[PDB]
Amino acid sequence: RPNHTIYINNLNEKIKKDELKKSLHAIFSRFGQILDILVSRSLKMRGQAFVIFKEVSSATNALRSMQGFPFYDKPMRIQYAKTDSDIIAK
RNA sequence: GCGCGCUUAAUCUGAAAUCAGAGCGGGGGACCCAUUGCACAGGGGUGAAUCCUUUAGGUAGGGCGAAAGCCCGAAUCCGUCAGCUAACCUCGUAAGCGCGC
Ligand SMILES: Nc1ncnc2c1ncn2[C@@H]1O[C@@H]2COP(=O)(O)O[C@H]3[C@@H](O)[C@H](n4cnc5c(N)ncnc54)O[C@@H]3COP(=O)(O)O[C@H]2[C@H]1O
Ligand SMILES: Nc1ncnc2c1ncn2[C@@H]1O[C@@H]2COP(=O)(O)O[C@H]3[C@@H](O)[C@H](n4cnc5c(N)ncnc54)O[C@@H]3COP(=O)(O)O[C@H]2[C@H]1O
Ligand SMILES: [Mg+2]
Ligand SMILES: [Mg+2]
Ligand SMILES: [Mg+2]
Ligand SMILES: [Mg+2]
Ligand SMILES: [Mg+2]
Repeated sequence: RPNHTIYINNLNEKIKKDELKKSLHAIFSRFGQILDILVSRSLKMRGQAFVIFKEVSSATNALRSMQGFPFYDKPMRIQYAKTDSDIIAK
């Protein structure tokens, strides 16, 4: 179900948070203004990221356009976040 | 208090003691392997002490014992955090009882 925030998984877990967040911003900022990027390397949350766009249209185009993209030698897997981000609800 | 036996990683050596060694342990922590995970109590550690039913029984598991059998099946701590893991870093060495003089 379409959301302001997109959920990406199947990401290379060896890549550190700063570099990962930097690369994600680099790649997704062209689709529109990005509100934020949440990345965690914990055991449960590693290999995943949440990209929160200012506009939902950006999220949709980004998902449709970047689906399966070779990123750090692994094809990105992109779906929509199950729940709205704190930033949008507020 | 002391003698030797018990659980335990809980012992031994410095006149006594975490203040220090040795011994014996716990945790953190790469390559490789494993993990596909919906974020903003949870997760995890030591330990045999985990689990289902109406305060209780049973139970995975565990202790003593030559085997019969008798028991235990607690407590607690890190604080949103930890897989395996070599190097390297860090900590613990409390306590409760059974026999006899
Ligand atoms: N690690 C463990 N895992 C699971 N259960 C455990 C356990 N450690 C102990 N238990 C159980 O709980 C009781 C605790 O006894 P405790 O050691 O306080 O007191 C014990 C012990 O201090 C002493 N004792 C037992 N066996 C001994 C022996 N062979 N020699 C000298 N003393 C002994 O007499 C008491 C008799 O205890 P008993 O064996 O009937 O009962 C024990 C035991 O059955
Ligand atoms: N991987 C992990 N994930 C999440 N939390 C973790 C963890 N590892 C340890 N912890 C937590 O932090 C404390 C670790 O203390 P420490 O580093 O001194 O590591 C140990 C050790 O110094 C000592 N210890 C415990 N069991 C031991 C054993 N069997 N042998 C030797 N030392 C032991 O006491 C501490 C453990 O008990 P404490 O009550 O201090 O509680 C633990 C526990 O609550
Ligand atoms: Mg262990
Ligand atoms: Mg049994
Ligand atoms: Mg024994
Ligand atoms: Mg570890
Ligand atoms: Mg790790």
